[PDB]
Amino acid sequence: KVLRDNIQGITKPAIRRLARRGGVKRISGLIYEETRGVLKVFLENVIRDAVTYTEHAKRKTVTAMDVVYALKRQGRTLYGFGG
Amino acid sequence: KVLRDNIQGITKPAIRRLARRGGVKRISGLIYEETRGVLKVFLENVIRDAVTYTEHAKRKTVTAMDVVYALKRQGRTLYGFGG
Amino acid sequence: NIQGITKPAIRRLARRGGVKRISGLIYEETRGVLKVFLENVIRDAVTYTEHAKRKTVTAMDVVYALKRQGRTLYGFGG
Amino acid sequence: NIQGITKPAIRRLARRGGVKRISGLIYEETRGVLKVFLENVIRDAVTYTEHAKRKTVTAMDVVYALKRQGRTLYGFGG
Amino acid sequence: TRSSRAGLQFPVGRVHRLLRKGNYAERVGAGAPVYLAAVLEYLTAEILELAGNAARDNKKTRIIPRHLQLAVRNDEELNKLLGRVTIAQGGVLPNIQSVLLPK
Amino acid sequence: TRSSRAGLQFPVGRVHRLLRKGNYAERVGAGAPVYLAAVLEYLTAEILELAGNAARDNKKTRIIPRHLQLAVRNDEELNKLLGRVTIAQGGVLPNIQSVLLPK
Amino acid sequence: KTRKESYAIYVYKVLKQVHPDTGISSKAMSIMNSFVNDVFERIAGEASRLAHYNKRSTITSREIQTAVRLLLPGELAKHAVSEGTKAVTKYTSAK
Amino acid sequence: KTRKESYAIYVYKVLKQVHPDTGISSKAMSIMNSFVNDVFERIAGEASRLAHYNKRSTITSREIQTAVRLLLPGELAKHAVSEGTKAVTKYTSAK
Amino acid sequence: PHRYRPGTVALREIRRYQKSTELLIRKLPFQRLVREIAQDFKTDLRFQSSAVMALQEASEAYLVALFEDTNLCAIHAKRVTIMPKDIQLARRIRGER
Amino acid sequence: TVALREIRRYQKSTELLIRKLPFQRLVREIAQDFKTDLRFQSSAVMALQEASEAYLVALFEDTNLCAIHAKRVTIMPKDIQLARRIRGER
Amino acid sequence: HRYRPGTVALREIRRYQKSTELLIRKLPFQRLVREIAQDFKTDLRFQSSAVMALQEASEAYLVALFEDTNLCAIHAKRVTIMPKDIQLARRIRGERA
Amino acid sequence: HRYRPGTVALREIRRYQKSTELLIRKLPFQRLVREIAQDFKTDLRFQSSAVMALQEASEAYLVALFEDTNLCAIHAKRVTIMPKDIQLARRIRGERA
DNA sequence: TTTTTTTTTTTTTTTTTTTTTTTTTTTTTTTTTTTTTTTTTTTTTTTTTTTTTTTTTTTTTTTTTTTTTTTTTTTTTTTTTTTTTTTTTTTTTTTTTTTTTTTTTTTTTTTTTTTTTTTTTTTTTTTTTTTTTTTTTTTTTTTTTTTTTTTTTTTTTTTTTTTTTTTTTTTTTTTTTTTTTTTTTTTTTTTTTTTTTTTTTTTTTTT
DNA sequence: AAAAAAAAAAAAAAAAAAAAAAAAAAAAAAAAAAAAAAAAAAAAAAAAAAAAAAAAAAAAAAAAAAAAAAAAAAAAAAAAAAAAAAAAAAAAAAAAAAAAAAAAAAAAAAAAAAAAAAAAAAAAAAAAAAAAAAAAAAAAAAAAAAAAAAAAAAAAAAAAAAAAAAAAAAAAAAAAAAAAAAAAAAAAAAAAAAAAAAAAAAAAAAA
Repeated sequence: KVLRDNIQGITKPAIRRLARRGGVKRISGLIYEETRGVLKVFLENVIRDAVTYTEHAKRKTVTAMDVVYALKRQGRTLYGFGG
Repeated sequence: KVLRDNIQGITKPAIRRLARRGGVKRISGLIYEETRGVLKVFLENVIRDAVTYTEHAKRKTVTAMDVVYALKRQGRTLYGFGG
Repeated sequence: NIQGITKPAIRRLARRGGVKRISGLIYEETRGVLKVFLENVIRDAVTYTEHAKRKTVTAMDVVYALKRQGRTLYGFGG
Repeated sequence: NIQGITKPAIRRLARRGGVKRISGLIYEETRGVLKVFLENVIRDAVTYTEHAKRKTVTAMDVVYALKRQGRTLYGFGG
Repeated sequence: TRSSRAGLQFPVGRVHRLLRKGNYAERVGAGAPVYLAAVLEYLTAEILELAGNAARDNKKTRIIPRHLQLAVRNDEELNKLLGRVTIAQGGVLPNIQSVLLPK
Repeated sequence: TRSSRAGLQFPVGRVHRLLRKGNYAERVGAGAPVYLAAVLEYLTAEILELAGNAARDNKKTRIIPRHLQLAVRNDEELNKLLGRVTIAQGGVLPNIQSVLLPK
Repeated sequence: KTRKESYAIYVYKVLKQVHPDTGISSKAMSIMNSFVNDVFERIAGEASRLAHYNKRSTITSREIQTAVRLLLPGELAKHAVSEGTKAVTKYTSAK
Repeated sequence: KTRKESYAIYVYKVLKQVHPDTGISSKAMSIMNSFVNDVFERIAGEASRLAHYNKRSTITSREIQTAVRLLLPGELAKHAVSEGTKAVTKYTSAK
Repeated sequence: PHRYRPGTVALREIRRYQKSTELLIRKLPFQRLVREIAQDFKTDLRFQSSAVMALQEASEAYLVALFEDTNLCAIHAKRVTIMPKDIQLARRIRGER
Repeated sequence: TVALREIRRYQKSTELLIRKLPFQRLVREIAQDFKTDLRFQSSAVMALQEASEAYLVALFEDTNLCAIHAKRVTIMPKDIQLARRIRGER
Repeated sequence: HRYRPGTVALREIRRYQKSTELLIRKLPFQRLVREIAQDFKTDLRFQSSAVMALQEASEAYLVALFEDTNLCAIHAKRVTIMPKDIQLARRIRGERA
Repeated sequence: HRYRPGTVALREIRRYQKSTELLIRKLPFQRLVREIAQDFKTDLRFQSSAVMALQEASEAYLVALFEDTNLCAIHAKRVTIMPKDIQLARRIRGERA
């Protein structure tokens, strides 16, 4: 089907939840947009890395092993699914 | 001050909760006694470690890194509290 | 090799261990467990043999590898 | 000793960074920070040196130590 | 040599020996060294051309590492490629923030 | 003859040698080598007496690691000492499960 | 007597093609050779990474293709795939 | 060639003490040598880690005794510490 | 006279507790027990709050580890109502006595 | 008071603040926009979550420290921009 | 005269409990480990000391396996062993998954 | 004639950005290297290539830190540097534990 | 309940091999002086826990039924077991052969040591101004709370496709050899960049 | 506004040393054939996505209150900045020294391979009955949740005492050199114990 607009759909209160997870007490309202920007650029980077892995795997699905490959490739060292 | 009968501070619901954390589904009423006993014995081990460490620490105060030392002696290595 | 250890050999091993009745799949399952453990052991052995630039895995290096795996054994002239 | 980095030299490097007004406190603390940098690099380099089993340090040891942190430098033929 | 047979400049047999001593796979395909040689040749062509442009800018005949640094630093994405990288006799570009100048 | 002066057997000079060539720290209290020597003669004497009793009970003048494993396995505390420590060709005691026994 | 290896002939040829009338500093040359070795080892190590990932003990130019697609900026990456495919096909047609 | 370390004489005299007439096996003394080495290793490691927990670089009898009471079972530990006190007082009596 | 099936709340809190990371021991009784054993060994030891809390989570982790080991041994033993026999089996196989 | 109550409460646990449905929606957004015909991994989605909040919160506290270094308690986008500037990514 | 299962079995149990010497024939398992050690490095000579130490390490590991396997079978209400026991046991110990 | 504050600073900044050279003469730096080297082992002959690369790398790293602090001061609305700036810069770089 | 049948455990005699002393020595330790600074030692304090009480209510304990779980039996099937015969491949002694780690030591190459002068830097000192900080307003943005709903979350269902095992024939890459040809090093040149010097004009600062 | 003041860029001439190009050494890759094994192709299979739907309810969005905090401005202290000055050591080239590290050889271990002998491990067939486990029975136990209650928890506060920091000794441990032999390596002797053969007696299994 069609894909559209979900990216912006993230509720600003969810972002503020994450920010209180970040320990920030006072927050200008002008942050949600650039947070969207940075998150989407990072995740598109990683997802495209994953797609590259999968296409060289000739597989029509994705794998968490591929996920962690991309993660460590950008430098996000994380065990739990391996190592 | 000296206090007795303190292994029962982990009350029956507390023991049941800790079992549920470990995924135990059905519990016999006899489990609580043995759990109290094993908690007692291992915690006595660790406080013996702590007492020795503090006695040699030029200190009369068991401290957090003393607990860390007791843990790492008993095969309980972990991050968080220094090292 | 892995059949240079035979089913009667596994029988003798189990009698040493007190096991009484054995299934067939036990034989190859335990053979594979032996394979994996022995392979990890020799991997540490060789890495710190030619780490110490030696053509032959020394028994002392074996002692080091096994003590790393917490399985200390005496009688090797350390 | 460690004071070999002259404060005018520090001012010059700041000018390379385009710094304008510089307080004295920065001098000594940055001296310490670079000292930390130096001890890291030397310990790693000598780690590789003894790893190479020599009592003469080599530039390859230096560069490999640098790469141990992704501190890649060129112009020295690794 | 197979270099001509692929139409390249890089040493195919030498680089294949490099791959062999690399200890990366038991066996490898024949065109793989050709492919990597081609991409490296492309990259070096690009960087040398930029450096030559830089040498034109400062009006010199030979090539200096400072030229290399200027060229790479001028382009954002090339810098991203050489992110955590530094170069002998590197230097830095002239970069001054707006408020820094007087009025 | 530091050992005779300390009233033990194991060489205090050699044990201090092994201490400081263990490169543990710079300066060392002089009581450490003597104390370590002493505790070692104690432990070897205890294990050796147990081994001798086991050997002579086994009608064996010579000490054997069968005797040593007997000594370690009978004593639960001495087992605790060699918890992650196993014996060379000592072997297992006859420890058969109850149900497996014949009726 | 040490036979150290570099790419002076190769880099010199490239210099000629991009700038016939130019020289070189051996410092910049050492930088270039280290760059060559660096990119080589990076790409080849990631190819071996793939060799583990794909459960295959062999690498092809297709492996390198995916790897460089991973490693290089988009425009350079598509240019790169262009010449890589061209050169591989040219050699395979040739002998 | 090499004069490899051994404790054969010392263990042999310990034997002659505890059991005045008792035979030996070469593997038994090898076991003894390795065992003594292990005792040294573990005791020294614990002693050093204790000495650095309380921030001191001097290897005193204090940290070795605290380590051995950490490690040895009560009977063995108290007997060992009493033996250490005896031996050190003996040496201090002499020179 | 509401009655859930025996074990329904048990499993619901199974997921709740697995999804949670909160100390279940009551804090003051735990500090009292810490004092109890400390007095058993040597009195005049000031009780750091950090030390006591560290003891709390370390003990609870040891607990929960033993719980999965014992429960899974019991499941292998074709049982889910763990009884003390499974407990000493877990202790012995772990090596602890 | 309520903002800092939210501070402590959200810094309490490690549960997944985000909701599965919208997150998966964005996943499919950033997938299909490049290539079609992909069946996803729920585990991959979980990893996407974990990484996303981890990275974000990393930015969160370090930019918060930058902003208090800016002598203030109300944040500003340029604080984040400087933070990422030193972070070395672009 | 025919002997039913179990008697000679237990006789061999006790005979192999008192005995400790190698039951695995030396050369076949030696070839096994020679070929395994060859999987990574080449031109490897092999001194018999490390060989024997390797054999004993393997055998001690194995006897731990059997003793704990029989214990697990006891825990699972059986005297015949099938491999579920070994995965359970090694997972409790912590080596395998 | 006396020049107003800032002129020297900006002129030198520009000339240094134009410049490409080390701004620390060798000998003190080498002596520091030598006195820090033996702190692990004595009698280590040094490679000039090694030490020069060391000097260059140190210079590059510290210059990077300089720009870090410059950005800090820009963020500070201040035109003077002070320690908490470098503290923040190091923290965000994460090189400090 | 009684009787047979191995089968092990026990005692004598041979030998052999392992242990134990005795010889050699060299590689390790003791003693003594000398130094020296880490470790202790004493004081100050201060904070840091310990010690208690109130207020809120949260957690624990009790109880009843019902219900659902473990255990027990029996019956099945086959799961292992056991026996005798055949297969076999172990392992063991001496001989070949390699080969292979280690180690000395000439060379050789490369680093560390002195000198000096001298200059360009560092250091220092004195105005000062711009730079920082600090203080007041204020306003404005950022926030909480209520309600509404628009939203997410759960569980089936059915699909289906999409991965996944195995088997065969393929490529195809690996191995070893010969040959032949490549890359590196030295020497020489020249050809460039460097240094210095003069000229322009361009700003900063003063009038 | 306008003009002088360094300052710095532009041009030009000497100069020096670097780049590089021809030739030789050499070291290594192309080409060649044999083949032995990874992978491709494919057919089946079954595991998971995923599409959709109702049901439950929760998160959020808008509005309003509200409030504090950030930014702007004023203003003064001062401390780096910007002059002057004196001073010294970095260096650069030459001369000195000494030693880090390595190829050829060499002495010596250290494995590995084979003949083949015999010799007990292993294999297999083939009987066969016992145990693992399902079906079913008996049962008992613990879990759920409404009540009552114990006391944990949140929150303030008082004190005395552990020990942390600040100077300062001592003393304890280290460094080096002559004195001196000890702990290990070899030879040989001898006796502890397996080998072998068999006897006493006691579990195993049939009646």
